[PDB]
Amino acid sequence: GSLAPKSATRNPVKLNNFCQIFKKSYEITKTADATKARTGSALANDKKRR
Amino acid sequence: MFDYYRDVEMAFIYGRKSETVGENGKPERTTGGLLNFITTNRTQFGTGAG
Repeated sequence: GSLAPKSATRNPVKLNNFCQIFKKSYEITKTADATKARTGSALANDKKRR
Repeated sequence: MFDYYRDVEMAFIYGRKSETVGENGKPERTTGGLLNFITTNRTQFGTGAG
């Protein structure tokens, strides 16, 4: 015929992460843009690689 | 609720049988677990002695 027991409790855990900035660029001279090449447009080829 | 269920299960597996007088002067009892009754067929597998 005893009394009710005491109570107890607990809490969760927390986790974190950050955001990151990514940058990639390409450049070409205006003279080279006008020149014709057998392989193809130099500006278009560079963007694929980048 | 999870704690209550886990306690009931573990008591029914590993409990021991006893009777004693409580603080208020009333009987206090504990139930004997499954391992308490199984005594003939026990085996400890391992490399060490015993």
